[PDB]
Amino acid sequence: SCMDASLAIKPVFERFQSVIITSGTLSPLDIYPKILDFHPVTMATFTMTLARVCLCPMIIGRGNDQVAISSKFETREDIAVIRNYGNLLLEMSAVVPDGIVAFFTSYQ
Amino acid sequence: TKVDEYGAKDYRLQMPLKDDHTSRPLWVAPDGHIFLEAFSPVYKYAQDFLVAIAEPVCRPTHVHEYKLTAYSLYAAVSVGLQTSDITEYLRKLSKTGVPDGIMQFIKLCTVSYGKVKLVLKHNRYFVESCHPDVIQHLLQDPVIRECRLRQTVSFEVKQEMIEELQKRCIHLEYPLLAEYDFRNDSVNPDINIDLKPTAVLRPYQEKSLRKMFGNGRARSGVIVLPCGAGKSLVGVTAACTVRKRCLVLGNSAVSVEQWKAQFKMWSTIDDSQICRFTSDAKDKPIGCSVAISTYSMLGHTTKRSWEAERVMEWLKTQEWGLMILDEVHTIPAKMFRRVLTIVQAHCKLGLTATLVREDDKIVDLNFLIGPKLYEANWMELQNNGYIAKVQCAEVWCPMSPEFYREYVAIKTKKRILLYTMNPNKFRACQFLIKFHERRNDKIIVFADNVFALKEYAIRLNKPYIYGPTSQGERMQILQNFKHNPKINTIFISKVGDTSFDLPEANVLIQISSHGGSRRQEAQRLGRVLRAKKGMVAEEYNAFFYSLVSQDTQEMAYSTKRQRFLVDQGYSFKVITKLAGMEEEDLAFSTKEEQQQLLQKVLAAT
Amino acid sequence: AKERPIWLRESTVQG
DNA sequence: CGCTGTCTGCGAGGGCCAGCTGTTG
Ligand SMILES: Nc1ncnc2c1ncn2[C@@H]1O[C@H](COP(=O)(O)OP(=O)(O)O)[C@@H](O)[C@H]1O
Ligand code: BEF
Ligand SMILES: [Mg+2]
Repeated sequence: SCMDASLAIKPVFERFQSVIITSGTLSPLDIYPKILDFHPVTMATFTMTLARVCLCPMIIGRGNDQVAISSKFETREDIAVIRNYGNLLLEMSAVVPDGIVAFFTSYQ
Repeated sequence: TKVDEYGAKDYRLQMPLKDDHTSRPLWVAPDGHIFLEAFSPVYKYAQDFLVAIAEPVCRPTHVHEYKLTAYSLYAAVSVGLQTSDITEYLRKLSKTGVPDGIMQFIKLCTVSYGKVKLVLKHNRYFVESCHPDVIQHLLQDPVIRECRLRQTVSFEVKQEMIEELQKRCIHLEYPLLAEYDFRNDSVNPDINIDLKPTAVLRPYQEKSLRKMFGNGRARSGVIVLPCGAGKSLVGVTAACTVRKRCLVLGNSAVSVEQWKAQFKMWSTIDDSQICRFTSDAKDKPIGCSVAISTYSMLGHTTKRSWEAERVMEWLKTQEWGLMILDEVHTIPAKMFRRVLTIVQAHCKLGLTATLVREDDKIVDLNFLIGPKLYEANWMELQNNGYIAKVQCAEVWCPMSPEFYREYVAIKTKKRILLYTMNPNKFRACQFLIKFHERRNDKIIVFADNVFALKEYAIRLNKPYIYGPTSQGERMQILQNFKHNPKINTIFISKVGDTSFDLPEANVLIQISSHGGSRRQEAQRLGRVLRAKKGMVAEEYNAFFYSLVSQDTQEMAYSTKRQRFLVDQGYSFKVITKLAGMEEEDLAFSTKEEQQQLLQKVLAAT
Repeated sequence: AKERPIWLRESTVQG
């Protein structure tokens, strides 16, 4: 396994005058020049502007028991944390219309 | 001190009225009495501040009342408040302002905390303080010098005279801060006690511990919560935080067993560590990280048996980081208070529900254990569903004419048996048990008079518990009553008024009592105050009945013993008559039966 | 659904 | 003939009520 991606992508930057790494859901741009050895011209972040606020994000760190719900490696074994996720999904499934997806951390 | 024409303490020349009084919900009279409004938008914030500085006197559902006492204030500074913070917030809450007398009074009882500290180390008690001047002032006091063992300055003081030292320290306006720095105490080994994740403490439980552990050090004091609120869990949690050897002092053999079970249920401590020290048996108290006992066993004054003496020798020669004292209100007794000095403990945590006594010794808990750290509001918890809703009642049972003929004439203390053994009262108890059993309710019946307890137990053919019954036998009845559907009603005596955990006991009845013991009444109602499984907040899940004999001295005691409960908002509806009694085949339906009963009562003497 | 008895539900005072 | 469990007295104590002095207007 390699350790830095700049090595294999180096020819792209030199051969081609300019490369635009367009992406969505991008974690902050300043890291990429550190990960990939290049000097970006601009670091622009765009937020969609719509008449209606389509996306409604939220974070649920506390359940009905007001207990920490972090899926920490040491706290993963907690029954309450496991119960809280089932409670959230069960309750949410009641209100959420057809179509829903849940993402875990690992298969195990 | 001006008195109106209607014997009213006129306080209009004393304090003014604030312009924005509608938002401000607090009154503050120069007497110290504080009348808070429960319907104000800012009630929640005011109550927590007020309950800390002032111990509640009465808390009906609408307008609460508190009183300011030196001991009440001394608790405020210990938790973390300061004179500037209390008075400023009090003035902010006051809709009439704080009179100059109270304003100076609050200041007076706040410049006394922190001057002197009491530290126990290496089985030695020392009077620690960072100011030599206050120590020198104490030395001038005669008794303080008398109890002495025969920058920061500390002089050792003999263990046997800790009580006298503490009592005089308050009298000298220099309370001893018996505060334990458990987190910075590696001398005592840390125990493997840990709070299992399955155990979650309710907001009032956590709030009480927050006052106890406001700073890194652990505070020693009396924590008051309603019966059935879960004081066992709070006591267990205190041990978990300390992580040191813990001594738990129950009230009887039933108390320790429930303490043992609660530790196992609410803590990861292994069964081997948990031990008991009771006349029934002992789980090797010599080797144990958590010791459970009773005031009677430790407080026993006569020479102890060899089996108990060996354990007692170990207990005295030990260092305890946390000594949980269940049923604190019994501590100020003449001998039970000695148990504090006999055992060496750094932080003394006190758990109780009825911080009331018919004597004036209840105030001694301020220095015997510490300030009242917390006091939950019964109605607040009742509405939250943490404790079952109880519809208290007082069934008025008319006195039998044959009995009353004797009761009025007889005055040689034989009245108690006469109106305790009232046939009319018996029928009401007999009918009530029958009706409530048909409703799948778990009945509990109490009776101070064992004679009455036995008379009713056999006549109704229901199990009864009292002194002579062996620990195993009484323990068996509770387990049957807890689980066995056949045993739906049990009879108990003064033994089981406290520490008996019967979560499913919906109904309670009382046919006798020991005078006007508010502690007995509030404790007795506690058994059925535990939260029920299918409990609903506003459905009156549980019920309490205090059978009384009309036109009898029991009426005076019935009103006397209801003082504490009504102070917490409980309303004792009066039941002059019970419907459906006539159509019921109840006992003592003939004068011959009643005539026979009266003769037996007279014979008992 | 296990309603309260008459005496507890409503006042028993003659007045 | 020994050992363990049951039951019954000795001694003490808690909680509360009521009483004959001690004290104050
Ligand atoms: N946080 C809790 N979660 C679940 N049950 C609880 C909790 N706290 C207390 N309980 C239950 O309430 C009862 C408390 O009994 P106990 O500790 O003897 O009360 P107290 O000492 O206040 O009289 C028990 O049935 C106990 O299991
Ligand atoms: F207040 Be509980 F019954 F110990
Ligand atoms: Mg308890």
